[PDB]
Amino acid sequence: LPVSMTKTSVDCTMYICGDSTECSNLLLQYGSFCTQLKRALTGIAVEQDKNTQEVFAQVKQIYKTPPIKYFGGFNFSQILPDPSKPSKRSPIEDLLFNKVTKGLTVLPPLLTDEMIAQYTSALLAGTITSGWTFGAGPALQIPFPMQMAYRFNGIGVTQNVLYENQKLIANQFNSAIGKIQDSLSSTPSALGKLQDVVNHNAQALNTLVKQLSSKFGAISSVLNDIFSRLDPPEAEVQIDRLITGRLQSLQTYVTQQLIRAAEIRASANLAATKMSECVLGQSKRVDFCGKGYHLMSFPQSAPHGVVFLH
Amino acid sequence: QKLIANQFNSAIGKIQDSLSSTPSALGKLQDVVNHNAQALNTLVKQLSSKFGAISSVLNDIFSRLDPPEAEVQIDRLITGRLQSLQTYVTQQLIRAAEIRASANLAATKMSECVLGQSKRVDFCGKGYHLMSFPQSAPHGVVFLHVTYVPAQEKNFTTAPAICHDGKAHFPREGVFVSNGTHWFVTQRNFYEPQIITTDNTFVSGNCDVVIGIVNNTVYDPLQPELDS
Amino acid sequence: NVFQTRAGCLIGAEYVNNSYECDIPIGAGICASYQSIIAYTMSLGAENSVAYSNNSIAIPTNFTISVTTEI
Ligand SMILES: *[C@@H]1O[C@H](CO)[C@@H](O[C@@H]2O[C@H](CO)[C@@H](O)[C@H](O)[C@H]2NC(C)=O)[C@H](O)[C@H]1NC(C)=O
Ligand SMILES: *[C@@H]1O[C@H](CO)[C@@H](O[C@@H]2O[C@H](CO)[C@@H](O)[C@H](O)[C@H]2NC(C)=O)[C@H](O)[C@H]1NC(C)=O
Ligand SMILES: *[C@@H]1O[C@H](CO)[C@@H](O[C@@H]2O[C@H](CO)[C@@H](O)[C@H](O)[C@H]2NC(C)=O)[C@H](O)[C@H]1NC(C)=O
Ligand SMILES: *[C@@H]1O[C@H](CO)[C@@H](O[C@@H]2O[C@H](CO)[C@@H](O)[C@H](O)[C@H]2NC(C)=O)[C@H](O)[C@H]1NC(C)=O
Ligand SMILES: *[C@@H]1O[C@H](CO)[C@@H](O)[C@H](O)[C@H]1NC(C)=O
Repeated sequence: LPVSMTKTSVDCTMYICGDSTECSNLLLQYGSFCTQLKRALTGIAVEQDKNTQEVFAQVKQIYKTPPIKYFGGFNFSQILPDPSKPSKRSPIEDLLFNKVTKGLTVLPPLLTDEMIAQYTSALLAGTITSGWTFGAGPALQIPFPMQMAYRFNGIGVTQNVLYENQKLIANQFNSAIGKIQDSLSSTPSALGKLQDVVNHNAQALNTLVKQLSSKFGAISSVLNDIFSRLDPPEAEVQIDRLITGRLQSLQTYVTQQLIRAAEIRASANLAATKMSECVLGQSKRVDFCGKGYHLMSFPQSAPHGVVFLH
Repeated sequence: QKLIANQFNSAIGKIQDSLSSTPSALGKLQDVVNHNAQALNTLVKQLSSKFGAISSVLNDIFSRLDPPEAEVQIDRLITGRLQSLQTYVTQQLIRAAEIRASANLAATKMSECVLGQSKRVDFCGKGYHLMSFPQSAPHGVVFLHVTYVPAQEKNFTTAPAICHDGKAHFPREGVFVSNGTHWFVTQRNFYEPQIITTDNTFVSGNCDVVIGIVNNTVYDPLQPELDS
Repeated sequence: NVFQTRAGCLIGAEYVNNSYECDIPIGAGICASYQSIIAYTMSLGAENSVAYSNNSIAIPTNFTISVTTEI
């Protein structure tokens, strides 16, 4: 699920006129289009940080996994943080990170990837060591086999079914998580959504930049050419034409960014709901947290998004 | 009953005081109002732009210039103002879509938290949901989510099952806990120990397969009746 | 009073090794606050460790009725 876009900013004066000061003098005749565009882009930028804040910062305690990693035969090494890595990322998180690749700036996000990884590690430790109790109050520790027995009891299967087949269930879970690692590694189109987000932002910026080399009906694309090769009285007309064309281009870019931001916000709200209802508890809603009767989910951070293991 | 009533009353009073004592509590509704006012103000301020014409007043353009070029100047002003008004309408449509999404969420919250009890986690407030109470606000709604929060936990020793007479007993709805010497069964969300009997436990197989099973006796309610 | 961040150069604020909740977000994990003006790395939350073991359970012995708002 995508969560946030790239925070971008525009300098209206530098984009429209470059560094010709009399062009800026003429641009003052247009009023507050530049202020409008700056305001809209700033709103989008703060909305992205709000999206990440809503999705990931759901616990105010940074829980730590115990030093001994025995959980009744279940093997969480593929999703728990790896101290060997300098970035302290789990193998799945590391694979996800590797697999996703003029007046215009790209602002950095407020939360660094290390902080997002630390949130995901806290959520994993809380859901492994305390079940769903940490999402509804103080964290109450419970042995993992007993938690998984509770979760079978939640889907209409009695506890003895788990307690008599604990080894088989542990083996199936470990094999399944290994298969997840292999499948996510071998297939490139699995992460299509985040890559599409990145590609859309990059191509929008590229087209906006390429729009600077359009004549827009005037005789030249260079302001100083208009100045030198033409006398002022209709050089003003040419400058007005170029300015209004570039302003239209920037308006189009901002409008498309607003629509895409609305879509990304919808996706981020969905991701926050999925976290709250599948990770911090067990969901009875059909097909909301995977195909089958849901038991638990595990969050994994990805570039510009989040990955759930249902 | 009395303790729960007292806690509820104190919580309601605290909600009133917290709303009175925090300025940015209604920031979302204030943002709606501010966004609308600012958009209208920008639209009316934009009316004083020349858009490359000799003046921003139509009467001056008409009373100063010959119509053959007065029409060019008027075309400039008209197209600029029309573009600004289009921009206003487009941003209004986008904001309307956002408010539509928020209103759909509010309707869902009403139907699921106010008209019933919701099992969805964190949908109707933090904690286990008991009930919600709606309150009207300017351009919005305010929900008072009454929720149940556990407190004052205590460590115990637990076992998955009890082996008795070569049989394995499992709790019906509770969990096996030990205070150090004796074993009880209590429900999960509130410590209430009880004697382990055959009424609150069910048998399944022998005690050779379960890992962590412990030895204990299981009282039979029917034995003393026949002992007399 | 010159500090170098991933976002850029911040001039006029003191960097402190302490950590607080974010007040004025700067970017790349740096926040600013007025306590003069100080810059710091935001604190994700209060650290906590839960005593996991395979034969220990924690059961609540009381409860609290809580009321929250949502606008
Ligand atoms: C838990 O899973 C991990 C990963 O599958 C296991 O680590 C493997 O250990 C064997 C031998 O110890 C190595 O040959 C493999 O290369 C390891 N895997 C990786 C990805 O490095 C681990 O043995 C499993 N069990 C426990 C108790 O940790
Ligand atoms: C564990 O619980 C048992 C059952 O209540 C306790 O045994 C009773 O304890 C009370 C007071 O502690 C005495 O008045 C009773 O006479 C005891 N009855 C029996 C049959 O022993 C036991 O003391 C508890 N253990 C701990 C460490 O609290
Ligand atoms: C629970 O009870 C069973 C049966 O009384 C115990 O099983 C006996 O264990 C002893 C000691 O190892 C053996 O010498 C006997 O042969 C076992 N008998 C049977 C029928 O299996 C069991 O040990 C008890 N649980 C614990 C933890 O001691
Ligand atoms: C459960 O918690 C409540 C408070 O949430 C306790 O009630 C308090 O009890 C003390 C001593 O009896 C009184 O001084 C307080 O005024 C009570 N508070 C309220 C709000 O009534 C209660 O005693 C606790 N129960 C247990 C078993 O720990
Ligand atoms: C509990 O965990 C320890 C290691 O942390 C292990 O040696 C021990 O056997 C476990 N106990 C049970 C009953 O599984």
